[PDB]
Amino acid sequence: ATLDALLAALRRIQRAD
Amino acid sequence: LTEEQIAEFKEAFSLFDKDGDGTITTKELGTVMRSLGQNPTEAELQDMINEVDADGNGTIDFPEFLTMMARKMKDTDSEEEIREAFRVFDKDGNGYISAAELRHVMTNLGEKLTDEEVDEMIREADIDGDGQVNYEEFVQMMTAK
Ligand SMILES: [Ca+2]
Ligand SMILES: [Ca+2]
Ligand SMILES: [Ca+2]
Ligand SMILES: [Ca+2]
Repeated sequence: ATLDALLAALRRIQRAD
Repeated sequence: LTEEQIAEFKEAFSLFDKDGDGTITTKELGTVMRSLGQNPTEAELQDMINEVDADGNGTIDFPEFLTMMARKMKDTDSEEEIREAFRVFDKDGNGYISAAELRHVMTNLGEKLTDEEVDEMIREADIDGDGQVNYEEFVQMMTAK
């Protein structure tokens, strides 16, 4: 949507702990 | 956080919540991660969902997604996690994410983008102004507050 939001979502969702 | 920052984070949620049911499952995160050339195991996909699923019902709802997006102090990746992120976008390996590479990535996420929408997306991370996103520019978008 916003590269910002996409990247942040992908970055933050991947953190597995 | 602004009301349009919320809407933007709603739009990201739509990318994960494939079936639009208001929750992201391990299945849907799976299909997002594969659509980006990644390959998490089932248990990996359960680790990711748990660290956001505040209320322990197995999924991420928008209130939990909004909280992930909104709230994180500074601390951030190895330049190894960033590289692998950069490489999802830099399809041809050249060191620059172009408008066409981003557009391709969006399409894979089921996203119906226009050139102008793609160009404005390049615009938010392009800092030297060359119309592309190098890695140094990629870092900053990934790594700053
Ligand atoms: Ca869903
Ligand atoms: Ca939940
Ligand atoms: Ca490239
Ligand atoms: Ca640039």
